[PDB]
Amino acid sequence: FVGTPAGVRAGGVLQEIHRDILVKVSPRNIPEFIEVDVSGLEIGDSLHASDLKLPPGVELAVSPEETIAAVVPPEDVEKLAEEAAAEVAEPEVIKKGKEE
Amino acid sequence: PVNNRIQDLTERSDVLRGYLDYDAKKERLEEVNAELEQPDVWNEPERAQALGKERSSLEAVVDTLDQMKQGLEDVSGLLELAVEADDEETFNEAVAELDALEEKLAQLEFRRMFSGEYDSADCYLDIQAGSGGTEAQDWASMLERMYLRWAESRGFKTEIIEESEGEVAGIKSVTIKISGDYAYGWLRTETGVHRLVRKSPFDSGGRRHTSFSSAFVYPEVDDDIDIEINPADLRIDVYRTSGAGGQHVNRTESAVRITHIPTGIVTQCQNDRSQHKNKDQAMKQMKAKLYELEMQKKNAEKQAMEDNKSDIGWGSQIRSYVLDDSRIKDLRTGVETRNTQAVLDGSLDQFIEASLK
Amino acid sequence: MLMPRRMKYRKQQRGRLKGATKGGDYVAFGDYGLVALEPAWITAQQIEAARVAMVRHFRRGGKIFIRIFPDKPYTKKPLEVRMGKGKGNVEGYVAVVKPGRVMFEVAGVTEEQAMEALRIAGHKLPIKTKIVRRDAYDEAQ
RNA sequence: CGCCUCCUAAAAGGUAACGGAGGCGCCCAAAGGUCCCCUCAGGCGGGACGGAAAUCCGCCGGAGAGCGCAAGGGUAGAAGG
RNA sequence: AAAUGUAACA
RNA sequence: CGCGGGGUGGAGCAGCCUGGUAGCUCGUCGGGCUCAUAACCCGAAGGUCGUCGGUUCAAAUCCGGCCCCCGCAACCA
Ligand SMILES: [Mg+2]
Ligand SMILES: [Mg+2]
Ligand SMILES: [Mg+2]
Ligand SMILES: [Mg+2]
Ligand SMILES: [Mg+2]
Ligand SMILES: [Mg+2]
Ligand SMILES: [Mg+2]
Ligand SMILES: [Mg+2]
Ligand SMILES: [Mg+2]
Ligand SMILES: [Mg+2]
Ligand SMILES: [Mg+2]
Ligand SMILES: [Mg+2]
Ligand SMILES: [Mg+2]
Ligand SMILES: [Mg+2]
Ligand SMILES: [Mg+2]
Ligand SMILES: [Mg+2]
Ligand SMILES: [Mg+2]
Ligand SMILES: [Mg+2]
Ligand SMILES: [Mg+2]
Ligand SMILES: [Mg+2]
Ligand SMILES: [Mg+2]
Ligand SMILES: [Mg+2]
Ligand SMILES: [Mg+2]
Ligand SMILES: [Mg+2]
Ligand SMILES: [Mg+2]
Ligand SMILES: [Mg+2]
Ligand SMILES: [Mg+2]
Ligand SMILES: [Mg+2]
Ligand SMILES: [Mg+2]
Ligand SMILES: [Mg+2]
Repeated sequence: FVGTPAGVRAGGVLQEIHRDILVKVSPRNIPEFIEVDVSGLEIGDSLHASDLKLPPGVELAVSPEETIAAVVPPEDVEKLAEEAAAEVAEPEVIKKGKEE
Repeated sequence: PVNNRIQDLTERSDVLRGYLDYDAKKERLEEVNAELEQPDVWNEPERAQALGKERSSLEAVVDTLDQMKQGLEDVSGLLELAVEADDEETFNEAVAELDALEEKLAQLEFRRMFSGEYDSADCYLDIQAGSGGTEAQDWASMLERMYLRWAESRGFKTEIIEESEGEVAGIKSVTIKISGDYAYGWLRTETGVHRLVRKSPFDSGGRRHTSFSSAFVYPEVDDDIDIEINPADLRIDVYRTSGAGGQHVNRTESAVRITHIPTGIVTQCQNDRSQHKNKDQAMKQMKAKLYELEMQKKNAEKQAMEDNKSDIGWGSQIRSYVLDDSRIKDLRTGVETRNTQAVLDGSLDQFIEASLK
Repeated sequence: MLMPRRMKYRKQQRGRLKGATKGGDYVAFGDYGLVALEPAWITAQQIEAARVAMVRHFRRGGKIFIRIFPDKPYTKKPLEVRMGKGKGNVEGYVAVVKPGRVMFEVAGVTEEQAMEALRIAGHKLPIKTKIVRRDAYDEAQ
């Protein structure tokens, strides 16, 4: 993942969903990596296997819809307060019998 | 049209020099610059910190007013330096000037309203009839209308919480939520008994009568009296009951006594047989008794207000609505508008702005 | 805090804590992880205390992944009743944790930060833990 | 407090506790017999009143519908219409 | 068979 | 903790048990009578049926869980 995402500069986190990608390729032809330019990602943008520039002779073996990288908001103490005073509704029990 | 707006920046700035007293604060500023000037003044720095923080407390007055008489005067010479040379950039560059000092003077006008703890909470207006009766209940309804049209012409929300209409004609009392921005600052200088001298319509032969009604104004608090019970301050004793039970009661420590340490409140329970039924119950009773003290505090502060809250009576007042010679006088600052049925429309800005000194 | 939003059954037998984890034994998201060394019921209280400890160490930044979740209702009878008269009331919920499970997992954070945060989080838990970082063994899973 | 379904019950059967959950004390003259014929729910598109859902058209569809009522088992190569 | 009208009459 | 009864406009109650339809009184609002107010007369408005879920084609109503309210019981040592 080449580049520093601009979301990272804004305080975000680069979540590396895939650190490798599945591929059909010749053994004589195995690349060492595949670069991906993530510097354009904000919070919260995402890259997909379709966005992969592939080198010659290598051929994507997952769905291009597969998400590979995303930039997510950070962990923040200013939120703790609301989460502590957040009240939870007690769990509902799924009805059985003449109650469905 | 632009030198009319310098004409006004010199108007709000002069009686701004009146309550601030440039004459009485250019004085005090100098022997604090003198005390703090000799090298022994960081000897008990408590003495020092109050004065160096005072010094800009007075240099946000003295020297800020010192950039208003020089600043405006270098504005009015640069805008004549743009008319007679046809230089329109000397007049955009002496207007970017009038937008900067229109804020240092706006900032110095928040010594009127930025001094009152919470002068921003959505306040409540508590209007009451008074001396006279029917006439004053009429005047009471007139005076709610007056503050309602006021609050609309000022961006507030006209939110009526509680009424009670009078039985002959009018209102005995009303409470409005003035839901708006900085609302308490404006309407706290409206607290008082409004006398209405007037000419009366309910008296048969048409006699001239006086009738009073009040306006009391307060802000909004947390209004939450649900203090949590924390085990750091409860001491719970356990011992035997005092009546029937048998080899039980004798031979079992079923009775509990919970005593809140800082308050001194004690409480027992012996009703049941388990000390945990009793520890349960005494926790309830102990909750409720500190819910009753924290109640007694709040009511105590309320009665302190009530007994310090005028009387809506003769010689207890702040205004004339002598509508038989068309005046409305605020005996407190005190101004004299002659356009009476324009005050009832909501021109209260007049009195308010001059009453915040 | 964490609990199922709804369920087919309110109460659940206690079961048992035999063996190593069924799954979730490898780092799957973040850069480092906190792995359980001994079995326990981890309450939702303990999970939340660990989480808050970690965000409160990161202060701002990073990303925490909680990979266990308390769906098992914990039950207890009212104080000083006798045995019998039905099963106790649901008082809280727990996540069943067995040796080898990656409970928490952090990313977007330096190595000393991750080490320290996961340590402090480990002190909030009723079991011995171990700090791990992502490996090729993890990647190969 | 008797009866039915599921779990606890440790892969035959059976198996307890004031263990965890629900039902029954009816009903149907067709909701029964036998011949013959037919196939669902749902999703997507189209379509006067007309809607999330009335009926209609088309395409996608092994059963997730239905089987009077709890649950389980079974079931369109019918037990369903 | 049916209530009431305060508070500043030269 | 137990048993069983309730929560429905601004207020107090009816409606449930044998499900589809929420009513009465006071109040509130507009109009009249009066010099004016009350009283009276004419017309009008007004309810997430405590919440979550859901029985059924369909719930204020039927059946569970929680939440406040009321009554009773809590004994033998
Ligand atoms: Mg005694
Ligand atoms: Mg003893
Ligand atoms: Mg004893
Ligand atoms: Mg007029
Ligand atoms: Mg057990
Ligand atoms: Mg298991
Ligand atoms: Mg435990
Ligand atoms: Mg337990
Ligand atoms: Mg006992
Ligand atoms: Mg038991
Ligand atoms: Mg229990
Ligand atoms: Mg617990
Ligand atoms: Mg586990
Ligand atoms: Mg530990
Ligand atoms: Mg796997
Ligand atoms: Mg068995
Ligand atoms: Mg079995
Ligand atoms: Mg068996
Ligand atoms: Mg066996
Ligand atoms: Mg046999
Ligand atoms: Mg039964
Ligand atoms: Mg037939
Ligand atoms: Mg036939
Ligand atoms: Mg269809
Ligand atoms: Mg359609
Ligand atoms: Mg249509
Ligand atoms: Mg249609
Ligand atoms: Mg079926
Ligand atoms: Mg049934
Ligand atoms: Mg006896």
